[PDB]
Amino acid sequence: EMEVVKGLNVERYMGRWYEIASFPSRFQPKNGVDTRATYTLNPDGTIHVLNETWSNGKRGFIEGSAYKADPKSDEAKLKVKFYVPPFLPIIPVTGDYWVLYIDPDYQHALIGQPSRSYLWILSRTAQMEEETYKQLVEKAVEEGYDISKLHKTPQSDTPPESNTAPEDSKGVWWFKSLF
Amino acid sequence: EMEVVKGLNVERYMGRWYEIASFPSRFQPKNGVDTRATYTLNPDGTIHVLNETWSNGKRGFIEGSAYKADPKSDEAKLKVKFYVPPFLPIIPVTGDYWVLYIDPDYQHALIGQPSRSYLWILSRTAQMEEETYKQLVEKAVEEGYDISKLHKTPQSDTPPESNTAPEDSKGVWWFKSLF
Amino acid sequence: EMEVVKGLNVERYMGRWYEIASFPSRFQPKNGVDTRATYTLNPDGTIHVLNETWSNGKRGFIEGSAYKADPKSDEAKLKVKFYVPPFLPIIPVTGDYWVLYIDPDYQHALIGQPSRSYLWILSRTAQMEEETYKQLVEKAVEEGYDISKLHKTPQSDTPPESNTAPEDSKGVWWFKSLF
Amino acid sequence: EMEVVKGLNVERYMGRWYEIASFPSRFQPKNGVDTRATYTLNPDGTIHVLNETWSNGKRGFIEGSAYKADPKSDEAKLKVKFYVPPFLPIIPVTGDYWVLYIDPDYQHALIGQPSRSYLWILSRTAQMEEETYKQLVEKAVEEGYDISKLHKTPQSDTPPESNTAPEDSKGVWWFKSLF
Amino acid sequence: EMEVVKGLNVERYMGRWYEIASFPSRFQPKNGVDTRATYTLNPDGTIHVLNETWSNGKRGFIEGSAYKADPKSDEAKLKVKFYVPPFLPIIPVTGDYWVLYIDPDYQHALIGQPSRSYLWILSRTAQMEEETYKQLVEKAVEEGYDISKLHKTPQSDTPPESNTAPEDSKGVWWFKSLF
Amino acid sequence: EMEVVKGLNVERYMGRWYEIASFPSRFQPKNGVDTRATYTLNPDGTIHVLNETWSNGKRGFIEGSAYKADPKSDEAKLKVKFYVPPFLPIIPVTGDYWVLYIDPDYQHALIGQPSRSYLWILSRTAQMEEETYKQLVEKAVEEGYDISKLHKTPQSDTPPESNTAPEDSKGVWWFKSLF
Ligand code: HEM
Ligand code: HEM
Ligand code: HEM
Ligand code: HEM
Ligand code: HEM
Ligand code: HEM
Repeated sequence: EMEVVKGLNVERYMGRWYEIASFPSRFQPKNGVDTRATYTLNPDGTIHVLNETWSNGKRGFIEGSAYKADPKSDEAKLKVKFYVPPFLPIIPVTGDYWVLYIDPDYQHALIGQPSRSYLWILSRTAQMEEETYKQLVEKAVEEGYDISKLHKTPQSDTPPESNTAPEDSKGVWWFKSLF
Repeated sequence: EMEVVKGLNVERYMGRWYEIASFPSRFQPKNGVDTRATYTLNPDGTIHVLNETWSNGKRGFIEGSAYKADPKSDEAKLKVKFYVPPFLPIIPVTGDYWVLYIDPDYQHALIGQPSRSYLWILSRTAQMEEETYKQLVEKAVEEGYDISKLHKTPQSDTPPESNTAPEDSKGVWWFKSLF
Repeated sequence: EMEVVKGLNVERYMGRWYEIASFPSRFQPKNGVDTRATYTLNPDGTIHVLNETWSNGKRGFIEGSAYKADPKSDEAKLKVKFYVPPFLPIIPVTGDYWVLYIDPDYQHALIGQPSRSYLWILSRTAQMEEETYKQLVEKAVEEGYDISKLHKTPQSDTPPESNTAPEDSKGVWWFKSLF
Repeated sequence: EMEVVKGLNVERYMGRWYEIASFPSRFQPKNGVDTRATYTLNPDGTIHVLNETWSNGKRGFIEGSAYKADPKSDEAKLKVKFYVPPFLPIIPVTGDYWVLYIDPDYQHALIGQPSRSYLWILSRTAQMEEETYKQLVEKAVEEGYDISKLHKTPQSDTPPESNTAPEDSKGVWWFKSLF
Repeated sequence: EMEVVKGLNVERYMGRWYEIASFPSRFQPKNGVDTRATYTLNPDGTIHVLNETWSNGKRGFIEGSAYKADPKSDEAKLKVKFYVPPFLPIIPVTGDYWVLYIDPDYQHALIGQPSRSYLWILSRTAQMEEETYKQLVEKAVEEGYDISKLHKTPQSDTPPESNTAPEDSKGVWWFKSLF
Repeated sequence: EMEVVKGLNVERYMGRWYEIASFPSRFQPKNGVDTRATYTLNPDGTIHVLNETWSNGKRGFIEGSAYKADPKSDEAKLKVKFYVPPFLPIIPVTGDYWVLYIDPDYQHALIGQPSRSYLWILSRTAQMEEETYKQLVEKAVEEGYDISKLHKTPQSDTPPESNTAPEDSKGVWWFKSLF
């Protein structure tokens, strides 16, 4: 069983996070550069998710949602939900998003899941302090991850520009109006 | 039979209109916030239509066209035409867009259709003067609408930003190049 | 056999090119205005391609790639590759992109292919000097094109604005993650 | 208001019906030959619908469902439900299917709807007796249809063969397993 | 670790198998009746798979493939592979198909997988002898399955008719010709 | 220029033809076995086309149409037309189908096209007499084909069974009802 943070400040968790390192999900592009997530609090309390990465020089992105697995619990156990393929978004896919650690200043976080398949180390700065990085990697070991093949995500000196306003660019609203 | 405005100044009707209230079409998201339309005059005299709304914090939009149902008539009876689903835009859908009323300054308008199914009250300002709102609602009653369940569309204090340049973002041009 | 330029400076060829005139490909919209291409050098040495045109007042675009047909050759024989339809990008299509001529200052170019089906005259300025235009048309005749029905692409006095950062807006990354 | 038959014997209504004449729905092929419906009672009491027609020599078909609009009512007011397009069956469409008349022997029937848009005269025999045909046309007039442009559906001397076992050939089961 | 049968006679395993009971996969319809699989040996030694079930009176099916996870091994560890959705078969999905037990006469079999998620008891007869059924359920317990909620698949007295010749009815051949 | 047969007896050309050998089109499966075409005369004089082949033990097929390139000409220059992909048949593709030779008894034929890209030798019998085969190959050489890599299509001793009644199994009728 995993130790997930309790009492996450959702408002404060919003904004931009850079992926410092990750065991990417199956469909997350594997040799991404400048990978980042933008989180926005929706009016109903769920979270809008914009994940972005640069694959061989081109921005790719996916829009989705995150929400509490059990609203009555104080554990930071979320689910993320996407509609795929992006160009025909009719298949809902979900997965576990557990905040294993976050510092008091909400500057870096360790994201994991009970399967120990995937893992992300996030930072408000694209260039993370090295001792802090090692501490979060060690925290992943405490939770039973094998961090042997964990490689850092390349981050440019300056972050590339993009539109990160919350949007449904693929038209999921139309598919949902059907039902 | 409905009294539609005659001799609409199409050039002057272009630009941004906020939806103050509406009996939304079946696929227009029902609890939209900050709903607006942007109209642009195309070189061939048809109208490019960008409708936008914010559903639970996310921008959703559709691009389409409007044109005169009978070009030889001076009645403001338009058709709107969209290709749906937005993510596979192969089905053309059309409907009636009748300007039932517009003021001399082109600042607010009542849009309806002979089926009396759907209705929109539009304004150049997101915050419409209350007596003017009541007058346009009364004009809808004169045309036989039941305005009992008509609710105002929530509008933020400041309008959210978006790209409203005229675009074919889903690739309808490719589908039309086929034929 | 065609005389293709040798030793193209790929870095220098990048950036924005306006289409002055063209025998458009089958799916390139035929009565385009303000047609332009933006080329960006990818980290792996291939070229990101953004082609844009305005069809009846609306921006339409396609994102693709260009690369050397034979990397060991010094001939500017490229292939362009797109995934179509844009709204369901599962079909890879390729074609020949041969730089038949470019001036020492990289200010205008003649693009063709051995089939003599399609042809593009490109310029860093949307308004090309008339004697230079005639010279490139004559160069196409030297390569066996019939330039009788070649019409110039209309270009506005000022170029319309668009986002030309390199992007995969349709989600090809997801389709490629599958394989 | 329409006079719909009461107390329809659903079991007895099952089987094959030939379309003798019809004001076809928008997507029902318009110059069909040998048009027929096959109805089968499903275990849950709904009706499986297979409609077939021959368009220029080729069998086309659609599979769908019919069920009672109000189960507590004894009026033969059904809804039919299809998932379209057949090759991407993600859009549910429904419409009214009202049995306006059926003879005691369940040998011919008049199908209509309150919109008076569409109409079908059905027969267990592809070759319907002429006086019986005229009587059912007159029954449609009693319900307010304009039968002026009603043309008989061509029926061959012998009915073409097809597989009419109840099937989900397009894979709707997979789309429904998602939800 | 699971005890899988060794030295399966693939030729002899071919033909029709009825599903007597199952913990159905996520997309296998859950309240199926008359569920069966037909296996055919392909020229290259892989196995063509046709799974069929009747959901509320309608035949639904999927075509796929099975093959050896490790050809050099004598363990009956197969993978099954399908392209989904059936109506747009562009997503390859695979899963484990392990023959946990088969009797010397190839008349009944227990199919499972190391995840212990899904389970099938198969029989050449739709009506399986009760003591034999209990023995195979016990064999599943030996492999660590919780058989508490295992319900038998309803099987009609006579099997429904269908076309079980090996076919690619959805056009996967076209998608594969692309690559 | 090619010598195409004049005055083809279309009625007599209908029925089943086995492909004895072929330079397959790009999307025709390349290692097909038991490849055959079935042609049926439609009421409007066009030809329904069912092509079938067995790829690694599974039937794959495509339905399309053939018609006269110039109805006023007596040359057997046809076009074939298909809608692809079969599972989303929205793209019309056409190509040339020229009968280069047919014997007086309508028992074997040579099909080609001016591009000399593709070629088919057809026979009413799956097992073609060897001297007749050589004569038709020589006829292809007379028309400028390089027959060096031409391999015979494997044909079983007995032809596999299939449904060859004329059908629109993918629902093209629905896509065409739209327009
Ligand atoms: C800060 C960076 C990211 C974080 C923290 C993150 C987190 C997650 C998590 C927890 C899941 C659930 C995985 C599972 O258990 O199935 C997931 C799935 C997914 N992610 Fe990411 N992700 C990130 C970046 C990205 C990027 C850059 C992309 C693509 C542009 C992406 C695309 C996807 C997709 C498509 C899925 C669903 C895959 C499926 O259907 O199984 N993610 N992500
Ligand atoms: C000023 C606001 C709007 C106006 C005046 C307006 C007007 C109309 C009209 C007159 C129709 C034809 C309806 C019919 O008779 O079938 C229509 C249809 C449609 N509208 Fe809107 N609309 C607005 C906002 C929106 C928004 C925000 C969306 C979605 C983002 C939207 C999506 C659609 C769609 C998808 C259809 C076609 C539905 C169908 O296929 O039946 N509209 N609109
Ligand atoms: C500077 C302007 C352009 C240049 C130099 C250019 C060049 C090319 C070339 C060389 C090809 C290969 C053609 C072949 O042999 O099959 C091609 C194909 C294609 N182009 Fe363009 N192009 C331009 C503008 C555009 C624009 C504005 C569009 C649409 C927005 C477009 C859409 C396409 C598509 C969809 C294909 C693939 C068509 C197919 O599948 O056959 N192009 N282009
Ligand atoms: C005995 C013959 C038939 C009967 C009684 C019948 C009846 C109906 C009815 C009552 C509707 C609802 C229409 C509405 O109000 O929207 C409908 C819709 C439909 N029918 Fe038929 N039909 C027949 C034949 C066919 C055939 C041969 C086809 C095509 C092969 C077909 C395809 C459709 C489709 C696709 C729809 C839905 C259209 C939409 O989305 O609006 N029907 N049919
Ligand atoms: C004798 C009966 C059956 C057997 C032994 C069987 C076996 C299997 C197995 C071993 C898997 C891999 C599951 C995994 O680990 O992901 C699978 C997946 C699947 N089965 Fe079945 N199956 C049967 C019946 C059916 C039927 C009747 C259907 C639908 C008509 C069906 C549809 C599917 C689909 C769509 C998948 C892939 C699901 C996914 O993408 O995860 N199966 N089957
Ligand atoms: C007697 C056997 C066959 C004959 C005579 C034949 C003939 C032709 C011809 C003349 C074309 C036009 C090619 C072009 O110039 O683009 C064509 C295209 C095509 N054929 Fe065949 N064919 C046969 C078998 C098949 C089979 C077995 C299949 C697949 C099951 C098939 C699938 C296709 C497809 C998909 C196209 C269109 C490809 C494209 O979009 O370019 N054909 N066929």
